Amino acid sequence: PMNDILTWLFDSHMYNKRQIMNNQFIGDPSALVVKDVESKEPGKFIRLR
Amino acid sequence: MDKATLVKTIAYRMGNVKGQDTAIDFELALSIERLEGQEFVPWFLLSENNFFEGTAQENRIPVPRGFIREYEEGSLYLRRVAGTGKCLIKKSQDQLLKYEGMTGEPSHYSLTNQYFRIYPVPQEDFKVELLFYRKSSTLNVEDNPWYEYAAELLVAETIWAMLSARRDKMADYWKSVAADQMRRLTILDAERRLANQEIFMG
Amino acid sequence: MDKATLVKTIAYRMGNVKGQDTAIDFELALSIERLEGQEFVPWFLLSENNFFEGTAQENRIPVPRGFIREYEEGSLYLRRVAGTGKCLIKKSQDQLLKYEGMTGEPSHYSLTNQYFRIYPVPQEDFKVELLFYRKSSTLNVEDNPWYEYAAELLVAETIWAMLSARRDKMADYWKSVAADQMRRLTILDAERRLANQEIFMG
Amino acid sequence: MDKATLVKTIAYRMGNVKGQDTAIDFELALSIERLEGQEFVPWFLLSENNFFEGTAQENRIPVPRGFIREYEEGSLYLRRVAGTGKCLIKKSQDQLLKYEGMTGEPSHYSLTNQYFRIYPVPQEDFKVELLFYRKSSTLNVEDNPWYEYAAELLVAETIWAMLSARRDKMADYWKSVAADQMRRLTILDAERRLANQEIFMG
Amino acid sequence: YDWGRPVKPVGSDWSTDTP
Amino acid sequence: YDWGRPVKPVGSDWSTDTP
Repeated sequence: PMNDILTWLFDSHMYNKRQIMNNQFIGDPSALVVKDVESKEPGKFIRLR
Repeated sequence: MDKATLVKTIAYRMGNVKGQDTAIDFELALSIERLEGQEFVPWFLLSENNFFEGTAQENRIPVPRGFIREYEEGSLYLRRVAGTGKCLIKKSQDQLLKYEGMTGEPSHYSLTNQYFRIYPVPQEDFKVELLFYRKSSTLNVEDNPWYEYAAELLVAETIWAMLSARRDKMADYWKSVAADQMRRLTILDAERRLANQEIFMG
Repeated sequence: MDKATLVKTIAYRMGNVKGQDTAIDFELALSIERLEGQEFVPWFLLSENNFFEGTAQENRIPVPRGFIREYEEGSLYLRRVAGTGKCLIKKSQDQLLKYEGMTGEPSHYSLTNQYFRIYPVPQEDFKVELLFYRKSSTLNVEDNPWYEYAAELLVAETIWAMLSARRDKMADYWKSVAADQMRRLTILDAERRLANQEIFMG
Repeated sequence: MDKATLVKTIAYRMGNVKGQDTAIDFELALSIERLEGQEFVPWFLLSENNFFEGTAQENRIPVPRGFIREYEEGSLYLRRVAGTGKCLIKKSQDQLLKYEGMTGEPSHYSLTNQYFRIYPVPQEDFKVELLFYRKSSTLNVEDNPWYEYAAELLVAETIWAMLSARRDKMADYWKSVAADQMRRLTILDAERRLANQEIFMG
Repeated sequence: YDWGRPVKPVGSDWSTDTP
Repeated sequence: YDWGRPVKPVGSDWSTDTP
């Protein structure tokens, strides 16, 4: 039983981490120039505020 | 709308006027051009890909007939003998002075006023293709798209005009009407471009 | 509704009309068109599934007739002869120029202005699947959907237009009525699109 | 436009004029000039490339005719007989006095009041390249650009002027119209200057 | 005062692609 | 221009439960 409590505890942890931890963004695509956001370069100037 | 229901609508809404049909016509035409000169541009005015043939030893390139602006997402492309090409890049004339007196395929394009410019001078005959917004008249399309799209904007704005010449109060009521329609139009345009694209941060 | 009750309602509401039914018909039709041109698309404008076949070496595909805007949580689908399928991705022309010359299955497209372009260009004929929003004048179902749902907007707007033509004050009042009704229907659209969906992150 | 449609439009809009076409012409021309004097420079005022040659020991170079203001991302260029070139730098007179007496290639200049001065003073004749903004009365292209683009400003301002002369109320209204149009064109200028440039730090 | 204006004699013409 | 519109021929009918 004590071993089982261990299994739930660990499992719940990894499982919750898997579902959420990811880097994502929120924004309105009406104003941004889409082509620009996708690109990866050392310096870029996306356009607008 | 068939360019005839427009004048009928103008008469009907204006108060069932009868004998101004020539005037109506002059005005509707005066109007489409004005709206075209406006700073906003709708979505039906991009031309089919048009290309230009350039002769060697010349840097400046004449602007297309009735040009308005380039396409935000489209660029000059050169098509070589093999059929493939490369996308040229643009910069202010100042930054492009350095390649003066150099040899190769073209690489940079600059606006000037009426003339594009190629500073890496192509020593031989060459061609590029563009995607640009053009004046309504120039476009081949059998019929005016403005007639089909947002005919209400058109109806309203001309009515304002005659009414302004008639020094009547409701000129504004119509002006305001044009505006709502104009704003909505921009929303349609912006709404449509991004309809099914997925962005990623890279 | 049955297009008769609507007319008699218009006649009764604006002051017990007798003979303007011809102007009623002309100006009413106009209303449906105007509203369609506007930035908003109600649900009952959604067209049924569509398919099309394009020949070899022709990367240009014209826009389907009566098209306005594609369905957002829908996307262009490629159907192969073996019954297997796939969904093509959307990108701006610029991002997608690179593939110029890569042969195989189609993968991407751009809206452009009036024509669909697929840069992975097949060497044979091929079939496509598509969904979009179409005008009621161009849908294949027997009855005009607009009358059935949202009659009121239609009642009000034609009246607003009919009354504004004679230069009568109540024009602002009827326009406000129409605006309230439009806000109501805009709320109702989201009432159905996200009616009983269940969501979870990933 | 063709300078006739503009006149008949002016006559129609301000109350169906018959005979003031002579005053129309006089006051209209005046408009183009006034607008040019104003702080703003639209794109289609930009002149074509210019060159000039100056003799030895003469550090004073007069201003080119019809000049208003130089092109910002453009700068004075020195062209040598060998086909090689260079771009001279700009500094205030004060910073540049030091060189008084340093012989060799020209390097710098100042606007001063009406004359260009180069403190590195050559001992022979020399050629220069220049770009600037010029009045339409002084450009070498056949047609006056202003009529073609921005007719409306021209229509409105002459009317505003014509109507304000007779002491009539609508003067404020027409002036507001002209102001809105000017703001529109100012937006449109930036619409083209930075149309499709791509930028990155360094 | 000898600012000369270079002339632009290169042919100016475009073309359109058939659907 | 060959966009064809597939037709929907499947029978459309419902029913209700008696109280």
